[PDB]
Amino acid sequence: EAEDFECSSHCSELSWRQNEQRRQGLFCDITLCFGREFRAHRSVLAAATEYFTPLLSGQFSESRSGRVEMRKWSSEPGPEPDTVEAVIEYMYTGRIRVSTGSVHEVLELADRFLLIRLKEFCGEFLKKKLHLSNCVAIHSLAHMYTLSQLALKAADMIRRNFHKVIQDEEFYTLPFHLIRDWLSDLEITVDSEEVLFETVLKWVQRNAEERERYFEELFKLLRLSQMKPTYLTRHVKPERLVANNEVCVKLVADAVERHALRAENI
Amino acid sequence: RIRAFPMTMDEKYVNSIWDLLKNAIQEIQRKNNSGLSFEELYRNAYTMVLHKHGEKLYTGLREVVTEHLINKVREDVLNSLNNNFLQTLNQAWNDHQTAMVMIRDILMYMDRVYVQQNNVENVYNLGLIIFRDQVVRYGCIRDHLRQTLLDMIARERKGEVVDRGAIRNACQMLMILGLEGRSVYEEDFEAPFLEMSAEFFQMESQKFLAENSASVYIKKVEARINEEIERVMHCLDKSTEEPIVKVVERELISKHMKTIVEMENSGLVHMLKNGKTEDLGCMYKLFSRVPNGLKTMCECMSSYLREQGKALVSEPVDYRQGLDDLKSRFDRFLLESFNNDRLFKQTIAGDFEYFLNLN
Ligand SMILES: [Cl-]
Repeated sequence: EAEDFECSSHCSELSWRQNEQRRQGLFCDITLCFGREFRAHRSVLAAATEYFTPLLSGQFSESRSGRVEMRKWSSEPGPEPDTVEAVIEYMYTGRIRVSTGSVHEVLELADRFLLIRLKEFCGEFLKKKLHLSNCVAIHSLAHMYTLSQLALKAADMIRRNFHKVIQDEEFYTLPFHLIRDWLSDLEITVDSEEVLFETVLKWVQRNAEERERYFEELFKLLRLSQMKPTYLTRHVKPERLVANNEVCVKLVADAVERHALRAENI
Repeated sequence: RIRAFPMTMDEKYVNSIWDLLKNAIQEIQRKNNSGLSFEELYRNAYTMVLHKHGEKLYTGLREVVTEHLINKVREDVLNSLNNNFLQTLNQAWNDHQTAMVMIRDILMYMDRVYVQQNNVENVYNLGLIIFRDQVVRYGCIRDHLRQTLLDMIARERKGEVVDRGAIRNACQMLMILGLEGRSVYEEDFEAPFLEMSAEFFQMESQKFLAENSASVYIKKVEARINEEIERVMHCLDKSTEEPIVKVVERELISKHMKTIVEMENSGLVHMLKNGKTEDLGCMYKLFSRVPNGLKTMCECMSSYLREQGKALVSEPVDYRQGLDDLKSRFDRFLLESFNNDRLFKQTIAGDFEYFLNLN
């Protein structure tokens, strides 16, 4: 007869022992540059994610170089060295501690290096830590790093407290494409449609020379019909940003004519 | 606390990234993959998808692959129609597979983030669809590949020596282009193959029935079944074994069932009269493959056994021995040739229960 054996510790032992080899720079065949260089094993990295397989295949320059230069990160001198060390140790051990302050870089490293399970954990970590204080920041990460379940939950929170979100400075940090999407959204709760115009003017004023070009497209997204005709003539029309653009002048002109034609229809 | 730094990517910067990737894809298609940095090409494709420009990268990828396969690959295959067609098509097929692996590797982030989100085909499957539609199923190539593969199988059956490997590579290609399916292989190859095979086996049966005995014919059907299975194992796809064997069975057995069993001085009755045990076993084994096969054998045997039994009950101890000798003879045939089949046992019993009740 034949018997099957399974070493109970072999799985945990192999991972920890290869990680201790890496920390000692023993049997390392690849260098990861983010600056601080991280020596690692090609066999472990290629096993951790599908990303390292073509990088260390031989069909590209990096296999003949022995060193890989990881560039164009959210921060100028790359991510935090301790965070990169945690993500590299994760690729070996499968164990990682993620904090509220490191989650954005762990998610950036996990998403870029196609670490699906680590990206899922970051998404689940931000889901449990989701609140009105960090809803704008969490939505930006979920939209950026494709966390559809988290993006829906964070967006559904902003749509309800949009009147409070547009009051804080955090909303005015958002790039044009996100500002354009929130104005296009119909389920957002606002006390008045006139407040939406006042927030567009406040957003463009934050970076005048860099956000004046976006005012024309954002004004076209505004619901001029829902706003009162008194505010459209005394506050909307005399603005400097609306007076410059000829199409923005015709937009408020057609809006005033639309209010007069609708009032006579009754 | 939780931080986020989303940035707007300038339209001119997206175009420069795409121009770099477009050039890289074109260099991979030209087999000049050496000197290309994977990380920088992955990062460029990553930055495009990350900044929500995945549609431009996907549309662009579809354009560059289509431009290459129509303007370069289709022409190479079209210029080789009468000069090494299968060799040039398989070379174009291997060059496409090699290129698409590297292209899917560079656009790996798009393959896991964009194609999943926007319910569109992945880089490799898109490459297969473009190769399938613009090369393999174009028209002049589709008809010539169908003409080439069928002419080779038609020649091999006539005694000619053909490149079986070239057929296997073409069939493997048609299967993969089915996108984890046999739609392309079935439509382009299998359907006309079964059509031309049925026409060949129909004419094969006509010749064999006109000059060979029932025993030799049965041996020749078994030989044809084996020749067509061996052909599927070395040239075609494994899924063609059942449809080809069914066509062999339809054209050589099913359509000539009453003809084979009632063959004058060689059929079932002749085998029954001369006690040809082995031949009847071979007839049983061959006819058990097709529906109404054993039924035809039973009906032929029943007609003869009843005729013999009626003649036995009509024509003291010698009369009783005659029925016992007839019973012992057919009991031997049932065990030694008809594998003690329930249908044959019921027929032998049923016939005996008819003529023994008659007198
Ligand atoms: Cl007999």
